Amino acid sequence: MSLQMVTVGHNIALIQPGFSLMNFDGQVFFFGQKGWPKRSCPTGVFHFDIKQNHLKLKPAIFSKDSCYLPPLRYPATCSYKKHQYIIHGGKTPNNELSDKIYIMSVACKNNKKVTFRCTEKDLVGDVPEPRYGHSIDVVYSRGKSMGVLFGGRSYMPSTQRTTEKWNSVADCLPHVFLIDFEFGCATSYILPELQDGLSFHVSIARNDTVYILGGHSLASNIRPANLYRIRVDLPLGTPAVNCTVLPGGISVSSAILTQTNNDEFVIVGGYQLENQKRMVCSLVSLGDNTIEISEMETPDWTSDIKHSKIWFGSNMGNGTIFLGIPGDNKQAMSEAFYFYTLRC
Amino acid sequence: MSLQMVTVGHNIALIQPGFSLMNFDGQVFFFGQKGWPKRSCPTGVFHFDIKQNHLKLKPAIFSKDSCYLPPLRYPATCSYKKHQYIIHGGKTPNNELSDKIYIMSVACKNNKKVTFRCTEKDLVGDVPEPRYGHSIDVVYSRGKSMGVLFGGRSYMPSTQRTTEKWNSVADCLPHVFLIDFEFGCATSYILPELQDGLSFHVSIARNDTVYILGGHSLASNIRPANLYRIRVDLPLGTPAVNCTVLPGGISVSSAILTQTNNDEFVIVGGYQLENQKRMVCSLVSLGDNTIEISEMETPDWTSDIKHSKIWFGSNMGNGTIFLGIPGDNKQAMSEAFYFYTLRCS
Amino acid sequence: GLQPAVCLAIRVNTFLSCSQYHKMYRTVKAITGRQIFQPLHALRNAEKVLLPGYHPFEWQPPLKNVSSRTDVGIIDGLSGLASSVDEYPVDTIAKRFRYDSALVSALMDMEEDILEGMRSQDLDDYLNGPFTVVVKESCDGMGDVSEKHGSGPAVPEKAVRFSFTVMRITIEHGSQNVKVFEEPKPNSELCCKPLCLMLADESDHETLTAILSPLIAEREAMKSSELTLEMGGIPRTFKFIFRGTGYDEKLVREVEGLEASGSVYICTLCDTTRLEASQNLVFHSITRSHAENLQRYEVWRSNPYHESVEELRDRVKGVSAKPFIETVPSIDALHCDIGNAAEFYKIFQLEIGEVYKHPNASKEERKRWQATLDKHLRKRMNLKPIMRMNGNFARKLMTQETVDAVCELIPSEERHEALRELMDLYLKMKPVWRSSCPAKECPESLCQYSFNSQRFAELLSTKFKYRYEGKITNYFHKTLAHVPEIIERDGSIGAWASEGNQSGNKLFRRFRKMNARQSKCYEMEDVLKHHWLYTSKYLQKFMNAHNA
Amino acid sequence: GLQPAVCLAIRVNTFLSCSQYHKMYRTVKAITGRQIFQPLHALRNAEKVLLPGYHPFEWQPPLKNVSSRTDVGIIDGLSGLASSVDEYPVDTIAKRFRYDSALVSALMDMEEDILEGMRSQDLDDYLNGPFTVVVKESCDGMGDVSEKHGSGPAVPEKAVRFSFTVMRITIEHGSQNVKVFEEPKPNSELCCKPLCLMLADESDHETLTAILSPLIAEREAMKSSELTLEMGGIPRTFKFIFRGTGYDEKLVREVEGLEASGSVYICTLCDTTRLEASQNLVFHSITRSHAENLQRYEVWRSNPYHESVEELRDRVKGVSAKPFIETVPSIDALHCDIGNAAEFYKIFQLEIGEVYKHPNASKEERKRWQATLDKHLRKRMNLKPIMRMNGNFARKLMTQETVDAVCELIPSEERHEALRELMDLYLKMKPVWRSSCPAKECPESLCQYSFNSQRFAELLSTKFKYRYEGKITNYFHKTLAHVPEIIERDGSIGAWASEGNQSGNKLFRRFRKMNARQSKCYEMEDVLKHHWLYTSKYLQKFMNAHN
DNA sequence: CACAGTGATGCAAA
DNA sequence: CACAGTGATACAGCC
DNA sequence: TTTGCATCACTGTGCGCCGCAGGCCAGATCCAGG
DNA sequence: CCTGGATCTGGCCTG
DNA sequence: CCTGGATCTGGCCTG
DNA sequence: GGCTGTATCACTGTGCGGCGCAGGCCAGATCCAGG
Ligand SMILES: [Ca+2]
Ligand SMILES: [Ca+2]
Ligand SMILES: [Zn+2]
Ligand SMILES: [Zn+2]
Repeated sequence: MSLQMVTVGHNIALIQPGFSLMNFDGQVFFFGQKGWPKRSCPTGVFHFDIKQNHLKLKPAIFSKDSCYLPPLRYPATCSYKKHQYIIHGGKTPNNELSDKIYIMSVACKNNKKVTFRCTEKDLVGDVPEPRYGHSIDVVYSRGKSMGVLFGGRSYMPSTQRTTEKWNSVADCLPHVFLIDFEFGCATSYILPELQDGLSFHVSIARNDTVYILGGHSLASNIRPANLYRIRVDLPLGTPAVNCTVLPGGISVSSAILTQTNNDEFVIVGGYQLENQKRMVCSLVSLGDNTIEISEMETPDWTSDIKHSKIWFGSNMGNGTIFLGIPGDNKQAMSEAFYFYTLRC
Repeated sequence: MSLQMVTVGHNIALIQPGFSLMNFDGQVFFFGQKGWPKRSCPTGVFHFDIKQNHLKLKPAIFSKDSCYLPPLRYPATCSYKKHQYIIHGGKTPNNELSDKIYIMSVACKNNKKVTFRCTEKDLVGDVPEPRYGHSIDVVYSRGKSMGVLFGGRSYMPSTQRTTEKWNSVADCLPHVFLIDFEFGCATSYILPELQDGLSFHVSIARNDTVYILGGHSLASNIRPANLYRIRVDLPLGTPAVNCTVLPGGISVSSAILTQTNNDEFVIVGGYQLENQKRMVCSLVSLGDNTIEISEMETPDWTSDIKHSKIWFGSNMGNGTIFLGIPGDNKQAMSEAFYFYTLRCS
Repeated sequence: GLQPAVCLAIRVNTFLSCSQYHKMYRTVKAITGRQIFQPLHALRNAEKVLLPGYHPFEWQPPLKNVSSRTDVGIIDGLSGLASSVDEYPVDTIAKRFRYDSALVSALMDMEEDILEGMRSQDLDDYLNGPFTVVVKESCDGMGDVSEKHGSGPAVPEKAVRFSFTVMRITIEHGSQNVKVFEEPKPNSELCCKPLCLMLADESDHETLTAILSPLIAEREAMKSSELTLEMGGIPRTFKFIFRGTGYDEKLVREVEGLEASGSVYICTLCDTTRLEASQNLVFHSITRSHAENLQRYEVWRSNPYHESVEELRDRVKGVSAKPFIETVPSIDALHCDIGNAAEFYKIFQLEIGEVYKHPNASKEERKRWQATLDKHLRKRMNLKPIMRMNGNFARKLMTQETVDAVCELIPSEERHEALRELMDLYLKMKPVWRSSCPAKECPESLCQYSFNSQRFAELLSTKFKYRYEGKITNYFHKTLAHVPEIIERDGSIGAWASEGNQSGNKLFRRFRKMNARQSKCYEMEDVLKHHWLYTSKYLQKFMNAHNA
Repeated sequence: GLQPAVCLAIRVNTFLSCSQYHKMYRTVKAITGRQIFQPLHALRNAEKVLLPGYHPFEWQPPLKNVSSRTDVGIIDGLSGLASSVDEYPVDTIAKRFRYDSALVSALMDMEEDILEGMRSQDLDDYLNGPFTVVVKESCDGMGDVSEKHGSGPAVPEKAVRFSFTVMRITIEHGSQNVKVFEEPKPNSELCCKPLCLMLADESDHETLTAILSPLIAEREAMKSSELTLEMGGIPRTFKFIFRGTGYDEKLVREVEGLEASGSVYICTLCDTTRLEASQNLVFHSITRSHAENLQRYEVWRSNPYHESVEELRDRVKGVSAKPFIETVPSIDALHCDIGNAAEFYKIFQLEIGEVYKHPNASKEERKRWQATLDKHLRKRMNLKPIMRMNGNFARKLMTQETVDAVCELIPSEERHEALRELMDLYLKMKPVWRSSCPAKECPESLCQYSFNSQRFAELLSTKFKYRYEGKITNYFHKTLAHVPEIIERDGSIGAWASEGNQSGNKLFRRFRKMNARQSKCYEMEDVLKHHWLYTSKYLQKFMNAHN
């Protein structure tokens, strides 16, 4: 585990806590900039390019049939292999939550310049409310695909929201939604094994299962060490959703998940408590039925990450994490965040 | 006359109003910096070097037998052919006036680096009081030399000076002093043709005469257009000093005098009134007995000199004037003064 | 023996603190014997009547998404924003009143003036008609607000104030609306009441919306309701018209979903380009609004006609972000005056340097022209050189005497006559957007605005074509195009300016230094309370008892 | 019913302007019907009693080059400096008092203080003996004093203030010198009386000398005379002692004819050099004075021994200019605290990144070490990161809690021991130069300053060899080498500090905008008069009437 | 060991 | 056509 | 009931300087492929 | 083919 | 031997 | 005669942003030209 510091070019102030890195054909891209998109990059999607420890954000255009999407600040991202990305929820820079589904895919590729296609999908049926901090995954059962959405954080409903507590959030219901990307339908399922709400959790996707571990609840204000396997069966009739509580979970919130090897995942970062930060990493090795979470060695954290209060970041896709640290008391300029790159 | 603007290097803030440029072997030097001498130049004497319109002040060391003199702010300078310079009076940076006489001469010269010799001369006899804004010249009569000093501005005497009017100046007495540089003696002479005090005047030196023109008096607060010829005879006995009032004088104060040709002098700059500035120049052609002051053409003053309130400057010696203009408002940096160079054929 | 309301008015209007009023009261009591003033707790009890959260009020119908509790005063400006370690990090201290509580406190302070206006307008006294209140809202960030030591967030060194000012109260009597109130000094610091004080950057969009969204929620909630208030023993009904005009152009571009000021779309009132603004220069109409900006953001976001970036930007006319604050399309008079003065300063620097004859120039030439202009302005106009154009420098610079001083430095005479007609046209056009009622105190100058604007535009096109060929400033286009339309709509520019908000910004630093606790968790509540208490019209009448 | 002196004290001490007082008086008279306060012309009439130029006095012998008139108040600080276009230009607007009139007025507004102080020492109130009055003179330049529009000279945006402070008054009774008055709050802004205000740079030597030379002439005239003053109906006899301790090191070096701060001669009290101060660090004695500096400037100017420039500078020890104000060799405690705090800040930064093991480093990782220290000091000690170090940051940084917070960022415990020992020694040494009477407040901490300073010097030489081998800062040498001699000479160091003049700078910034006319020709007179009235003890005793 | 505020709160005294 | 100071001076009104 | 005074963690005066920040847009500038 | 000085340049002391 | 775009860079609008 | 009130004078500040820098001193590279 090698930790390496990365210098950023003339646009340090676009990376904010809550960005999301997507991966297309081995190239890394950027989404969720700070503020509304400027005239130098009207789309907000950037070319995440780190080479010899220097980061350059280059603009990326859209196709003519695209929808120009706002920078969402805490969405639910998943890959869907023809290879594309599904995003749901998030925070508009005016601090309103969205319920749209955008599908990002490569329209045409030229010599080191990529044009994207962003399509907004209609969602009818038992739709989820606008939220953030949730997760989405795609499962494959009997030659069909389905999107499994678990709950996150949202505002109070419109008959319960006062202006003295306008920005107060509450955890969503623990229902599980099955999102079909062919027709844009969603059905909810009440499962008795899921009683508490959950947010900022990790969700690993096997063939027909979704392993949901970690998270943080707002009602009891603890981070439970629970692990749930959501098995989805897809017959010709209605689907069958079955949750199963397993031992071996970890008390984890806002962690970063990467896939270094096939059927092998690494949990990096997160928060175990409020004032206490999680400096250990967890190695998750999937199987056909059983999973196990073991210890790996602690990477050599520097002196400014061990004494930082918060971090953020996401997964670049090549078994490599891009995490950030708040800089030298912001001030005017001179870099507000200290970025790093961790390899596995 | 060609007027040309000169850029100065990393020490713009040493040139102040009241500096004096001396000339040795065709090279121009600098004296009278702003403030006390720093550690980069402990002597205060600099190498005034203008070439392709750029000014660089390089330090100039002294000899081992020299006296390290303070930067005098309004002295009386004159050349005295070894070739040397005589300075008298001036203002110490603590605003006290000096009565010393320093003799500046070249001790040794190397490849473009000059070492000076500064000697302080004792003055006994009818000594002049400490003053500034006065003049001194050397006259030659019958194989002898004598220094002719006319009056300037000084403070009130020690029995008449109050702390509520501590910095108030008054014009000196109109006596004429004969300074001998061989023995350091000075004798005063009361002349009835000189009644008013005079300051910041021009003094041209012929063989045995000193032509004093221009000036400004403090008692009546006018600039008189008077011209006096002080003829000095040097026999074996006591000298004979005779002043003579002539017509043709000009109302001039704080002007710059240069010698472009032999027996030909040019008056550049000065003040005709308080709020009115003198933009004309006067050509003085000396003779054996008669002098005449005629008009020359006005040089092309730029837009910032015609609208400036004050100027200053002195003579570089090659028929070339180095005058300055207060920095365009000044934002406490980026050159507090604008300098120019004026040539006369 | 003074009443504690009188001692409260004397303490807050003469800028006395509590620690200095205590010394004055203690010395007056210990020397004269009898107690002339009142102690500090009596003044603290007396100021509770004037703060918001005291009087009973009722909305009809009840406002959406607010509580009907009437005893709400200073609350946290974050509005329950979650400061957990998993979420977006907050570094902001904010305190505010509720909006309806601030409105009822302002109306109950203005009670005596409203009754006096109903008496003096030949109306009745027990009228309970639908009063229509017109307010003026302002917002401006501040800089160099140095944060303190101690425990708390890593707060930035800026501040953002939101204020309002009750401008005009009318009543329906018969068919015509008569005016029972009108503010005599609208750009004053005495009537700009504070509403929300936060410590964050004005360019930090996420924090700005996260604090300002409850205010716009309450404002949109009470934009379509009727407030019943017992005024002098009789319940009376109040309708409100909110008009946000106290903003500079940069904040209007930020909160209206428009691009920055260096774009090609220059005007926040019409859909023109900078090239087309320098060719027509007069003939433009006001077209932009808030609903149009919302529809144009939805067109940009959905992209229904399947275009690229450039065609979509030409379709939506630069609206590439969602607006979140409804503002009025108008002109800030103070910043317009400052920008026009800075443009004339650049014209004066270019005309003494003969740029119209020599189009090329080095940088030291421009520095020399600036030095000559600064020296001659100190010589003639007694104006020291400043690098940031003020309003007093603007009021002193736009004179014909300054044109005579600058024309002393120009050799040509046709350039003299060109600058003289330029300043004559500017001084013929300036009293329309600075006077508080230009249809009464300068109606001939209002009537000749379009003719003088066309003459000004022709003079800029002809005699200054080295500077205004294919480009123009935004404030010149605002001054030359939309001013008679804004006068025909609103009745006044300059009354609705942001100048009283800047005078309140002058008061803010004084109250932060010498009228508040010096703690990071306590400064904003104390400054908000004392600035609310300073602008009380009930306490300002005790200081005018001598002329009564 | 209030007397106009009481209303004047109320208007002055509660920072009330004349307009706000007029508003308050108008509304109180309008709503009460009585006349509680007094109108402003009565305040102006009672105001002239407290200003200089009111009482008769007499000098014996009369002062040389000083006038005999006693009704002089606010006079022009230029002192008749010529301003025509022929001579050197002027750029300032200066107003001042006469020195004798200001000292007479300052002695007369503390009349009841002197009478009660000689009552409490079991003496007689009709004594006319020679009172010895020692005062503390202070001068400091200021920046960001913004220019005004209008007619007048081209004024700089800086200001220089000269002030004095009566410290203690002493009568000779019997064989010993018993003290009558003693200032209880010496560094307060209630006791620093303004004398001369001017608008110039302190680094402009010619204008500074041209304005300050009449004051030095008056002070040199009064140094060897005697003042008769009718106090309490009995004529008393005063004689004065002037102590110029309210100067920082830069102004002392500029004014006393010494070299600048980065020179090789570092001490304004002795003749050591920076290398021999970096080798010895404890063993020095105070040698420099005003007369010795005048003799050294005469040796420099005359050059009697025919030496080169370097041998002449070695003989003279850096006195290449003429001194013109007599100051005493003391130490400013406020700037000593600020400089030692900045030195310990640099020590903490260099101790985080381990320069003792890796001596070479780029500036980017140095900025990284500074960022780490700033973040951890904001987290632990609640200290906001400052650019210019001030006194409150010095007081909060010089704690054992701060070094205990810093010791979380450095790996080795040897450096923990070194830093904790260093901060313990510095906190053992600091109350000796901070307290106003170390012989009574901390005599145990005073009597072992030598052992603690030798231990501090040895710890700097050994455990911090990577920074303090061959170079040492000026205030460290001043702290470690001199202050037992200064406390033996005077008795206190922190009382003679210049914190009162900085509080006066705060008062000047307030009075320039709130209690003065906004004119170039009228602001200095109004600020000087109101700052004189604010410092009046006769008005300050009116506000303590609850006793 | 700078010092005179800065305002709300709490409790003792009148 | 920003507006509420900033203090000394001068003159009118009044007791 | 109404007065009076302690208590709490902080403030400022302790130095400088010039055009900047932020964003947008058209013209050089240059590097490698139709 | 040195090499002996002129001369920038950056670091360090006080504000 | 072009030449067709990527991409710095400086000037101009509001604070 | 003396005490009180009010106009007059030409100006103030809030209207924008940043980082270390100014001044001076001294030692160490750095470079250019004479044997
Ligand atoms: Ca602002
Ligand atoms: Ca200072
Ligand atoms: Zn328009
Ligand atoms: Zn020493």
